[PDB]
Amino acid sequence: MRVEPLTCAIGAELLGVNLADAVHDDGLFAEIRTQLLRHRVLFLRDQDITRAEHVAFARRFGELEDHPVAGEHPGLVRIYKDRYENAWHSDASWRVAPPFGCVLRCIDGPPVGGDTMWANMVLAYENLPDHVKQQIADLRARHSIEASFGAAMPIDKRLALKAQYPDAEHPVVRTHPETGEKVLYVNAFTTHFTNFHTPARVRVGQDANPGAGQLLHYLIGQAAIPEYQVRWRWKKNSVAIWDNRATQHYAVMDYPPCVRRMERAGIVGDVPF
Amino acid sequence: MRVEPLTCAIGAELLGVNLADAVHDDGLFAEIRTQLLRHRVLFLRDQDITRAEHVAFARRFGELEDHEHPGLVRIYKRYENAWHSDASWRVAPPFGCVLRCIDGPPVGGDTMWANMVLAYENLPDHVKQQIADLRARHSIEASFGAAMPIDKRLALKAQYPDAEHPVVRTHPETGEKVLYVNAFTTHFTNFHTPARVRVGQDANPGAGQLLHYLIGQAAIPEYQVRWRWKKNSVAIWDNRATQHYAVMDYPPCVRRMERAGIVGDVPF
Ligand SMILES: [Mg+2]
Ligand SMILES: [Mg+2]
Repeated sequence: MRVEPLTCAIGAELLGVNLADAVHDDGLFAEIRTQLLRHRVLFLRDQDITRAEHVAFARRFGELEDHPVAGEHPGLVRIYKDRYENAWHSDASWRVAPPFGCVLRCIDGPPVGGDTMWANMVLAYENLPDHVKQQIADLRARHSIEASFGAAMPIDKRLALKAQYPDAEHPVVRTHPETGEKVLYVNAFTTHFTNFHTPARVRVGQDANPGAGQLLHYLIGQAAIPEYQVRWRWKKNSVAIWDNRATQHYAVMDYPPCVRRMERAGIVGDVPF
Repeated sequence: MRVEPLTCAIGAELLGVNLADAVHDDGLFAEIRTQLLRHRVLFLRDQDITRAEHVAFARRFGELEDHEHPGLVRIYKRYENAWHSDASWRVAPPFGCVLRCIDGPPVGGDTMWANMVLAYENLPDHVKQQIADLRARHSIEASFGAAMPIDKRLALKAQYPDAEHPVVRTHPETGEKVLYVNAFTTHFTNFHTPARVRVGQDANPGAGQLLHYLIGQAAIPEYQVRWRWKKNSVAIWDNRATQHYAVMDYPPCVRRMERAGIVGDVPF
């Protein structure tokens, strides 16, 4: 198969590949998996496939997230159209075990608008300055659904949501479980560091607050650096496969009210360390 | 001609269009001009042209910046990987540019533009009120001059004193308001008024915090387009309404571009 990188940092298009064939061809699937680990996000055009095949392909990466939600083919979630996805985020990092990744297919949509972007948070970590790496090495931070999705709810619904999903603490520097690469693991869901206030970092109060929040802002803003980014334009039956552990994504909301239909299959991830 | 926008905010590809022909077809150039003003930046593939044709097309927008083929500058291969409006540090920054890729690597080196008219219009009302009369300085000393020997930096500053420009710029051909601060902008010159400043921290870091919020608007993906170069691909953009960013994701390699810059006037 042909692998065509979109940028030097992240993303590649797979050509001459029918995702349906990877369900039963173990060699083809192995290569796709190898490419996903190297390029963080893989793109394909003209994937005329069935929902069972979409589900069965994603299942090759691991068990699928099967919370009922708002989407006939278990594992598949329909997304028919919200200003929450237009933010640099790693999917559901507010969970104890955020997902491994996702296989996303565009069913129908407008001819222009609605691009999706990804950022390489392995590169974002690797290029940090030495004194930032030393400073953040043992930091941990909390990721909150309360303060993002719950923020606009009636206070009782917000607090119930929080009880259902307590703010998850994760290492700020995450070790990718399959490659060993270090990942800068704070994003739009991250509210604050939990273990910043130490004698090594804090002489006086203003070192802790706003100091801790200023460092967090610097870290989450690394995803906004174009050097780490790729931007993908959707067409009918286009597919994105991405490694949610190593990336953040941003669904661009440049379009007026319109009908866009996507279908995704999320893959279960493990505890970040 | 076929105009294919790349995003809902900015950028469009022109198809079935040869720029060389636009020198003499007045109707065609009018359309190209109209589309540029509407879409901020225009992209074309497979522009097999000579340097004479490149310059003559660009002169249709106005006189060329002339700091073998006058007006054209060859660029053969870390300041351009920043959100900036070209030469906003000048008293009269350029109108725009016609940029052609000669040859280059198959991956890497994308260029991005941001729509700073949209960046202004979506600001919150209280920010629009606060910045309406602001002016700010754009410095070559503090960017290009910064790493030079101190003597060369000051001489460079002497040639181009830090230019003051309105923070809210009126586009001269569309009447649109443009958020006109970028990476070259150092600080506001007229922020410290009794309406904005009660106590010292309101002015400093207060003024600097507002400037950072403004220049950071260019980093919003909603306002952006990203272009991947091919041989003989061409970009034309309105430098008054946009900022651009040359992505520097590539390892050391050889890339060859040619550009024709168009003189702009005083921002007001
Ligand atoms: Mg998402
Ligand atoms: Mg430039």
